Amino acid sequence: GFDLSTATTLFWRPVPVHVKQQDREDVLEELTFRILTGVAKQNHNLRILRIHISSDSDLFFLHTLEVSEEDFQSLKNDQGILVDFASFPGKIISLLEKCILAQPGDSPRFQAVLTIRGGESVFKIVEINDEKQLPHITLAFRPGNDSVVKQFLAFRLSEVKGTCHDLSDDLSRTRDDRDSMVAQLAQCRQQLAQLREQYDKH
Amino acid sequence: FDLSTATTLFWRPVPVHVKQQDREDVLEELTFRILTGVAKQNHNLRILRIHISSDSDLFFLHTLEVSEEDFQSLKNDQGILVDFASFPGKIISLLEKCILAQPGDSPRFQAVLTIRGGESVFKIVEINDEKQLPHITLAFRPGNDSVVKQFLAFRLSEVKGTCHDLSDDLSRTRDDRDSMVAQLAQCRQQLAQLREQYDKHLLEVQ
Repeated sequence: GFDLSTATTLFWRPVPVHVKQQDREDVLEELTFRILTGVAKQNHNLRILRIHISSDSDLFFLHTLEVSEEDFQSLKNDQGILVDFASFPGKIISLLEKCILAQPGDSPRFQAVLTIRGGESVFKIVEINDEKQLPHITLAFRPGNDSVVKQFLAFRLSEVKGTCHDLSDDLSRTRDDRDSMVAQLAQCRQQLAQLREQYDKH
Repeated sequence: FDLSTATTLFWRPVPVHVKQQDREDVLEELTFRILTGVAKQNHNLRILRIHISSDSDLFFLHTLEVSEEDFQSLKNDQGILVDFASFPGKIISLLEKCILAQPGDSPRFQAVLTIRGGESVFKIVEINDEKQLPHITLAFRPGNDSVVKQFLAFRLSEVKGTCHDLSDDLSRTRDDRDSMVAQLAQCRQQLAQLREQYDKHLLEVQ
C-alpha cells in the first residue's frame, strides 16, 4: 500500500473545523491537516495522495482519505471536480487556507465542516453568503480504527523522536560554541587588563 | 491503573535472548520500564506494571501487571521470598546484572524472553559453565492492537514534551551565544581603542 517512508508533505497545519458527531454536541475545534503524496509499495508507478485529520488534544482521534492516480476518476465523477489528480492537493490547500484566515464578520465566510456518522465521515469546505451555503469541496473520510490509529501513532512517534534527535544535536553544537566564545571573551578581557598595566609606563 | 499518579522505578535497555515459536533465536536490546501506582476504580489498590518494548520495532510490546492483592498467587507459584513492596527491587538488581554481564563471565546472568504465541515467558538465569539456575521467571502477555495503541499514544505525548523542553533550551542557549559574540566584539573594540590611545600618547610624550 502507501509507504509513509517515501512520502512527501505538501501541507501540515491546524485548521478551525466545525465537528458534528451523532449523539454528541456540535463543537468548533482546531484540527491538524496533513496532505501527503507518494507511491505504492507493490507498484512504484502508482501515484497516491493521503489526507489525515487529527487532534493534538485527542491522540486517538483520526480521520483518513486515500486516493491513487487510477481511482481518482471515480472520486472526480459524482463530485464534478474540474481539476486533475496532480492539481487536486492544490485545490484542497487554498480552500483550507481560506478557512484558516476567516474572520468573524466575514460574508462570504469560508467554513470547514466534519460530520461524523458512525463508521463514515464527510469533510466539506463551504462558502457562507448570509443565508446560502455553497460547497467548494466535499470529501469522504473514514474514522479510526484500532489497527489504523496504531500505525499512525508509530509513524508520529518515530517522526517526533527524530526531530527531537536533531534538536539535541543543535543544542550540543550551540553549547560548544557558547563555551568557546566565553574563553575568547575571557582571553580578550585578559589582554585588555594587561595592556592597561603596560600603559604605566610612567 | 492510574498512569497519571504512576512512578517509574526502572527504565533502561537490557540485552535479551528472544526465542520465538517458528522463528530463529536472536539477541536483541529491549527496553524495560517498571512503574508503580494505584487503580482508577480503587485508590487503595497498589499495582506494579512492567513493559518490554523495542526502539527498532514500534509494534513490539509485552506487558506484566500485578496488584498488591494478586501478588500472593504470583509469590506461591514461584517461591519468591520477598513481599510486594520488595518485588520491583528484586527485579531491578537482576536486570542490572544482565545489563553489566560481559562475554567471558561465568557465573553469567542472562535475560530470556520465550514467545509461544498469545503468551510469553521472561526469565533471568545464572549460567555457571553447564548448569542454568533461574533467579526469576515471569508471565508476560504480548500486546494486542488496543493495548499497543494506548502505549504509543503515551510514548508520543511523553517524547513531544521532552522535545518542547529541548527546543526551549536551544532558544536560551542560542540567545546566550549571540550575547557573548556582542560582548567579545565590544571587548575587541575597547582593546583596539586603548591601543591607539597608548601608541599616540607615548609618541606625543617625545
